[PDB]
Amino acid sequence: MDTFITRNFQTTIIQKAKNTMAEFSEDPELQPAMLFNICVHLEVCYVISDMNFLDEEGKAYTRPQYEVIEGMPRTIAWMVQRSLAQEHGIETPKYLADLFDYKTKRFIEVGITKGLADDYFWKKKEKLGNSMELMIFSYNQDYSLSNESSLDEEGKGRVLSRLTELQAELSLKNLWQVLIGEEDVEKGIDFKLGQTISRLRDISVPAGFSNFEGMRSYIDNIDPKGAIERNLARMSPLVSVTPKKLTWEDLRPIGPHIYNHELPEVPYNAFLLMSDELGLANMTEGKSKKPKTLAKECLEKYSTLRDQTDPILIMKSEKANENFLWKLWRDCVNTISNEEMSNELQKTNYAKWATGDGLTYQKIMKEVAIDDETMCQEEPKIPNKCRVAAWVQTEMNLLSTLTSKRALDLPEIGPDVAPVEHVGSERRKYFVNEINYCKASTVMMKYVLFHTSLLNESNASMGKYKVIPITNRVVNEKGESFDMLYGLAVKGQSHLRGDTDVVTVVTFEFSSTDPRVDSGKWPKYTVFRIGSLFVSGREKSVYLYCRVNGTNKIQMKWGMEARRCLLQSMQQMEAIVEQESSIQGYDMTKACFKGDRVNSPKTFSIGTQEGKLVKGSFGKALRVIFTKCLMHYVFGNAQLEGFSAESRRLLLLIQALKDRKGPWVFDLEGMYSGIEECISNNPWVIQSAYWFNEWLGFEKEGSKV
Amino acid sequence: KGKQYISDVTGCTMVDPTNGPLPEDNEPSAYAQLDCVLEALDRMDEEHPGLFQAASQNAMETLMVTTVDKLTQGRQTFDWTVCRNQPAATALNTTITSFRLNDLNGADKGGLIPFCQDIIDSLDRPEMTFFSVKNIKKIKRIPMKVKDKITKVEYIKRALSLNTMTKDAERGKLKRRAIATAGIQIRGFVLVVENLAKNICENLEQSGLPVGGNEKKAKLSNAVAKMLSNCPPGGISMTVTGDNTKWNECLNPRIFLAMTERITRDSPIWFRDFCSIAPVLFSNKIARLGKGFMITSKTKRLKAQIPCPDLFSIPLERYNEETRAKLKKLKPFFNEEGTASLSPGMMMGMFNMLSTVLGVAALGIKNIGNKEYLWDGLQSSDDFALFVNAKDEETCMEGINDFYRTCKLLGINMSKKKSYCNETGMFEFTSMFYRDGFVSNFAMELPSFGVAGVNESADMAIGMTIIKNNMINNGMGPATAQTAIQLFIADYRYTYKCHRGDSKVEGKRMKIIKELWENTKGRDGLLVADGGPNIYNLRNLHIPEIVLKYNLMDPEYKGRLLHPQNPFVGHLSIEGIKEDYDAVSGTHSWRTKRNEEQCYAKCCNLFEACFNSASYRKPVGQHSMLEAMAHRLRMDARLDYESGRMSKDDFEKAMAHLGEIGYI
Amino acid sequence: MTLAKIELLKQLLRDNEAKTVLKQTTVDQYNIIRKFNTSRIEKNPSLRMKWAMCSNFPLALTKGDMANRIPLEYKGIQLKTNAEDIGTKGQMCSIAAVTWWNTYGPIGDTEGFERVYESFFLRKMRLDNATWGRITFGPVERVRKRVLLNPLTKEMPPDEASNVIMEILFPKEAGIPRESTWIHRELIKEKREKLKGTMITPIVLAYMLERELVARRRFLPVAGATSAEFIEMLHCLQGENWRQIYHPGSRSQSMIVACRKIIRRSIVASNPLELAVEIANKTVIDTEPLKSCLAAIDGGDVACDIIRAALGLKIRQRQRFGRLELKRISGRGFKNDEEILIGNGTIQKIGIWDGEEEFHVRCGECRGILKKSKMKLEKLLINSAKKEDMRDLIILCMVFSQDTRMFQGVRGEINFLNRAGQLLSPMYQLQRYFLNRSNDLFDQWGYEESPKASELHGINESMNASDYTLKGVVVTRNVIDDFSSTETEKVSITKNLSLIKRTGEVIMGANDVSELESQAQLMITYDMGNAVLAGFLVSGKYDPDLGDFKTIEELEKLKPGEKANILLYQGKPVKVVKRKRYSALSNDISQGIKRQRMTVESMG
Ligand SMILES: [Mg+2]
Repeated sequence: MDTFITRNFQTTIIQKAKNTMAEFSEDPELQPAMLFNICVHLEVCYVISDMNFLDEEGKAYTRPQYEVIEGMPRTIAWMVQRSLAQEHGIETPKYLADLFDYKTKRFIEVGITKGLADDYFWKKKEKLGNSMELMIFSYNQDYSLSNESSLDEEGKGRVLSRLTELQAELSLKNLWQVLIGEEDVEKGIDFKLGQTISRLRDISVPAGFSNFEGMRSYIDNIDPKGAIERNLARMSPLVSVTPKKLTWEDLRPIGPHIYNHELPEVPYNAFLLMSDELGLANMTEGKSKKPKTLAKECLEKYSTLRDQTDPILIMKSEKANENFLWKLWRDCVNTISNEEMSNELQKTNYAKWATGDGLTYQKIMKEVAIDDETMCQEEPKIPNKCRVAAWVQTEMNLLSTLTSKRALDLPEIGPDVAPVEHVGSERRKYFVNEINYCKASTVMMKYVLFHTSLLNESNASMGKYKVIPITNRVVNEKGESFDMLYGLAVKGQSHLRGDTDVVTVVTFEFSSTDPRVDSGKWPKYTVFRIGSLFVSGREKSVYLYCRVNGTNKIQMKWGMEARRCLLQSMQQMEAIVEQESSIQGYDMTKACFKGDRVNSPKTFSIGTQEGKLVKGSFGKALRVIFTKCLMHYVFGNAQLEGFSAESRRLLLLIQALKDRKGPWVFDLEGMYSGIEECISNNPWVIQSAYWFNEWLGFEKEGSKV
Repeated sequence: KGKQYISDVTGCTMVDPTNGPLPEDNEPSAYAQLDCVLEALDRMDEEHPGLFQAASQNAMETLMVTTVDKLTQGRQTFDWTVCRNQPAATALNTTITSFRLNDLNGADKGGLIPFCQDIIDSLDRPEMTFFSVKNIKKIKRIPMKVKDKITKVEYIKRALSLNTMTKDAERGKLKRRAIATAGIQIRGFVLVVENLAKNICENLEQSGLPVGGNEKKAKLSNAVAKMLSNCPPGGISMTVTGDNTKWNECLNPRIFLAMTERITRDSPIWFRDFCSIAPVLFSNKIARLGKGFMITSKTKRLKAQIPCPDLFSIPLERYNEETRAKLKKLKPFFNEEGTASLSPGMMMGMFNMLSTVLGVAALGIKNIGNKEYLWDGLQSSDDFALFVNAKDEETCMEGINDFYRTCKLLGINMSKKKSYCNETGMFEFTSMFYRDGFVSNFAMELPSFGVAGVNESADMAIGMTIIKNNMINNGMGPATAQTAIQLFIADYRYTYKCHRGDSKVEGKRMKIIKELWENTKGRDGLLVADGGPNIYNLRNLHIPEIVLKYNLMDPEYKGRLLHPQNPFVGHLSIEGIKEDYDAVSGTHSWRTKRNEEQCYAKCCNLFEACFNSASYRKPVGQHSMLEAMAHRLRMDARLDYESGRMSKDDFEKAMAHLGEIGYI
Repeated sequence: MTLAKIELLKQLLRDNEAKTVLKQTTVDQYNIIRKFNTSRIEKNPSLRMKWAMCSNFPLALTKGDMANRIPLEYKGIQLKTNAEDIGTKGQMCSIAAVTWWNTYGPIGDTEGFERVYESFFLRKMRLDNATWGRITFGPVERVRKRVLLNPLTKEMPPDEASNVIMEILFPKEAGIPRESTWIHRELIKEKREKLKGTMITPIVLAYMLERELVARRRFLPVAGATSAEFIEMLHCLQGENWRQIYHPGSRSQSMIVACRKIIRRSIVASNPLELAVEIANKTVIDTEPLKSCLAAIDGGDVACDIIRAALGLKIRQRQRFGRLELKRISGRGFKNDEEILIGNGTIQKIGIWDGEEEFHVRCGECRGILKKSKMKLEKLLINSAKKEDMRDLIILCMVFSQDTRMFQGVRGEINFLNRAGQLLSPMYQLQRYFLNRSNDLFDQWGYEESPKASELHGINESMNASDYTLKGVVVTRNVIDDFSSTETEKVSITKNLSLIKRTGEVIMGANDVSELESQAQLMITYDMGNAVLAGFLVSGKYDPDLGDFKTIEELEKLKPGEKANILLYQGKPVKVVKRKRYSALSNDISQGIKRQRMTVESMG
């Protein structure tokens, strides 16, 4: 409120109101509304007593006509009133007056109110009487004057306009409603507690208090001095952090069960094939076409594989029906190759049972469930405990290598005029040079496009079965653009308005890897032998990996956001370069990547062979980082998040050990158990545990030297 | 191990760990001693003269001005009328409407104090009438409003009840947890108490004003430098990277009631009572339990969900072992209506500032027994970092042990599995890693650089502003920002089917874009939404592309795009122009189709239509809106009649209608 | 259109809920009523937009002659439709129609567009005309400061800007022009001239003017120029490990000089407070009293803070001591009188502080943390900005600490005065004595072993980056950011112009103003424009004798003294009288005060 008074009232009015409040022993800060009311009263009084003088004849015109008595100390105002009364031979009012009119030789009382002017006028007359004249103005453009000739039109209009402006300003600041009139100004903000809330308060106090009043008195009066020290002395000594100095010997391999050869090898569970993927390539002029037409054309080019109608089953996983999956695949091919333009499957009834949609339980009302003694709660399914698999390392090796085909294309940005955007452009050029052609980029683009198509078709259709090609656009060094078809998918009954229920997807994906070479990697895939190809004049078998999977709209959305891997893979590198650019003035991007006259190219330890670590260029580390991010996306679930979060602590402890910071651990087995509880069946988590153990051994050896 | 009793108000089973036995093991303990908490708060007051009084006065003054509509801000709130989760505005207006049926007209008074007074009063009414959604099968399921009633006890249970769900998208945790939302009865009081706590904690140097952006780096660097400077000659400074998990389950609302009472030691009793209501309603809270369990028989291929009110209607032998044990242990605190009383502990996100104040109070002890070590640290919302300066590692570990034990006395538990220690100079706080003066905050996921999905112009402005803000705050480098621009432009072109006119893409809009590509001579002036080339770079991320391309626009293209009277713009679609992005009005400024609600909607729409100023600034007046509407309509009709914009019959009809309203 | 307004008003009045809400709810409460919406905003906005853009007709087209100019279909694409609607009774349209309109359509007139959006075009003009330099890739020392994000045509508090925008865009609803319209009469008239002839929606213009007038400030790390021109481009100039040179293509200094002159004039005369306030509220800067821009900015220069304290205004609670900006961190200090012998051999009775205390200290471009106990300096940690700032900060912190070593280190004399010729307190005399002779207490202060650590490095008495630093002085190669939790707590004013806290502690000092002269860039003066609805005064109630109300142009036709019926704000029918003169409430109140005081003096 004080801001309002300062903005709308001069310092003199505020000082006078504060003095008046002090005379009555009223604190203006504790009662701001009363101070504001006094300020308004003073302002209106002084405004009324202006521009009015008495000529020699004694008539009003524009010696002053009005003499102000309000605003001065009580004693001085009383002296003024008594002197005026004695001089003019008029009866001295028993109550102090506000103004004095010489023309009428009378005492005038000025008042303000929020209600009707007449009511306040009557109240003031009753309180004081007719010994003094009564002018009353109200905030609602109404007033009551005992004599209408005392104030001309101009004065009353001016005071009314000022009051209206103040009212509007208060309403804007949400203070008018909070503001209370002089009748209620001698009060506060009333907030009484009821009965139920009072009882709830009474029954919500700590032990040792019978009611809330006792708690209030205790907190207000008693001072605690040594309560913490008093309680620590009598606390049992078993309550302790139990600190223990960390040493390289204390650190031990995480998840030793991953070396237990009795456990099954980790199976491949990614949504799509990544390193074993095969893509039928169709060269095109670059025109963008609907995915159905692209798939139709790619299949038409490879007519031998499309027309293959006699499957040669290679291995059926455990329960998948070979007939169901093969008939579903043939339906997919026929739908893609049909003259129509809709991608919906033409059976819609065989596909109901081929995908397993028809094998769903039937909901029943809760009463029958209560009465049926054989309806129990299914026990939780615990993820299998598996051991390290040799295919995750192979995938890491293969995905982080340059290929002849790049699927990463990005829009353009405005020209660069500042040097900063020039250095940014150079950094981007180097990054995309070392990331455009790596296979992880093609896999990421394929995943992104497939998930976009999945989400779009889920929105478009829910209760029918649709065909979605696994498609990519791939440009090679010469600038030729190929459309790559990696298979097809049947998206089934997506009766899923939410984002946390399963949508079935049967994926049939081309591949050239023999499933018999690594039988332990594909126990979830029913794979057929659909034909053979001549990639470069040499024959290569073409198998078809079939698998029934599930997704959620949230999973499709977050798959659409795999491209952020690129960002994650550049920020990192940028930071590295920045650090070097900080060590030496000039920009170190050129020096970091390929070196310069006075700086050799940067190298990073990438892997090992026969127990000896191997170094590689900055580009190789870049590709490794990008593949790491891509794998984090592909194999991301609760297990991976937990493992990464819990192993970050061990990584920081190892960093502290390296720098000789003398780290301590309050308990180490708890941290190890927290980390190891997440190593159950996620291929990336298990391979990461293996890699962490290997790196920890190398770090221990380095510490020895 | 505390005190178990029965709540007479509600009949629930209440547990009171406060002032209980001291812990004898290293398991989490809620047995916070009141005297120790008061000791910590008194120390905090001593080190900060008049901070409690200043915060209390500021909170009171802000409360006096706050209005009921302030409760419309926030997230989904529990609605007792429907016992569901509904937006804040929906719950607030439903409660205001149902309070009118009960003769509780505090909402019409404006300010928040009268509305909260009526909320408190509603707990006393012997019954409680409201409007409930009832579905009739007429076959169509038609929902409608029905005047339903609930006795006092059920209403109290609903008001104290806290709806629950499973937290979603909580990265870094293997298992999930329970997140909760409260109703409107506790929203205002929680708001005031949180304002008080924030006022206190902004001054505290340990917590600091809740820092955003790169102020976290400054806080970490200042803390490390200050502690290292304070380190005695030849001594050692050790930093403990700490982490409390499920630390809100050992925080008692009774302790927070004590803190609110201590903080407001010198304040009017009305504000002291007002600030004491959120802890009171949190100490007697009721936890609604999910949606039940699902039981299936596979020999019959049948499944059925068991609603939580009927959890124990089935023999426990028909649940799995973990659920069996859970229900067996839950039985004592199970309520017949399908809820469980949860007196001790606190759900996440309710009292964050207050809990931070408690943590900073724990930090500010700084020593125990005049030992040879000084500890100080940073605290923020369950995450703390400690620093101990002493003369040797043994004394530093003694100080860390003393801090652990002291925190045990306040109900604060620190995870020994998640907490570690090392020499000062390398640690982590709020997922921000400091090492040798270098801070490496890398846990804030960069938001997906895609269109905000409001409209073309606004989306482009929002995306560019977001990239620039990331550069300014989150230390985004040049190249990363340029790649972010590229990705955003790709997503923008994909969403709005706006590819370069020279591209070979096909589509409904792309045909017209291709036509415009050649019909327009100046090609670099087109907006990207019209197939134009992107010209955004690091330097010009703060200038709208409408302005950026104004000089290169063709004479007719700017006129068409900037045609003052074009059909793709409506006044009522401008509400969201502010919320902040800078853009321009044009053909790309359209809005989306719409997928006592309609009463208020249409009344306010008419109010804004009659007076275009009400949309921008709050109107001022001390009279009904109806009379002002009538008067302004009379003035408008007279002006139109004078200017020839209206006929005699039209003005006569307008006056007849106004008289029908009753303002002639 | 008003025909449809009345028709829809009657339709709403048909149901009783509308009748009860309209009459029960006032104009003021409408804001709350606005927020009781559906709150059904989309959860997945981007995905919903992607799905909608594929729908046939997702755009809500308007009804009018221009809208009908769009073909029903174009070369197969169905741009629009004539189908009826139930959700909004409107027409739907396709984005292809927007593309067609931007390709084939009626060319509008664009002449006032630049004037309306002149702020963005000024931004682009600043960018285009700027010149760039070189990049420094070494680490940069950034400082956290409150900065203004974008330039403003004029800086006002939010209320003043809102009033100004109301005055410009909406000629109606302008009752009782406040004490802000004639202040910005030139701005109002120029805005009206620029915005005339434009058909743009009023709300867009209101928000644009709000952006252009209301100051947007934020705490940002800056290194070098802090003007909003550089801050707008901060994303490109600055970096954690790089820096760039950029050259982009007033009332503040005048206010500073005026406040300093007022302080100097007041201090010399007895009872400085009354004279200072009289000059302050009698001062004007070319269009307005001092209480027109003093409220615009929060705090500011020390002289401005003192003047604001003398007036009724809020200021920041940061402590000022000479050139030192101090923000207390923790602890209670007790100021007790004590007799201490100075190194010169004289004995002085001064107030010493008892109790450990800590401060975030700033001076020029140097920031640090100072922890001091009673009559002693415990520790001082500083960054590295510049030699002069380092020396000044060290000297001022040593002086503030009141260490016994400083008292023993006095070798000359303390009898100096100010430009006005006044004897100062011993603290400021010692400050000046040590500032004049920097190498006086440093020699006898003592040296300490260098801060052996990774980054904490010592600074010698010569301010060079060398070991063997001063006792307690440490230089950290880090960033110290301070001055948080700005509460603007209540501040009292003493007759001597020295500000104090709620208790007796003193924050600001009269001599904290630097005795520097800058003349003044503006015209300091000591003692058709204005706004619409300025020549009329509210008088009475509706008074239906006049029937309907009248417009501003109709109102001007009336001769002075005639009664008129007007609608004030959102309605509020009132009766007004055409003012025969020009009013000034401040003048009337001053005349009343003069009459009262002269009455009292004459009686005395
Ligand atoms: Mg932590």
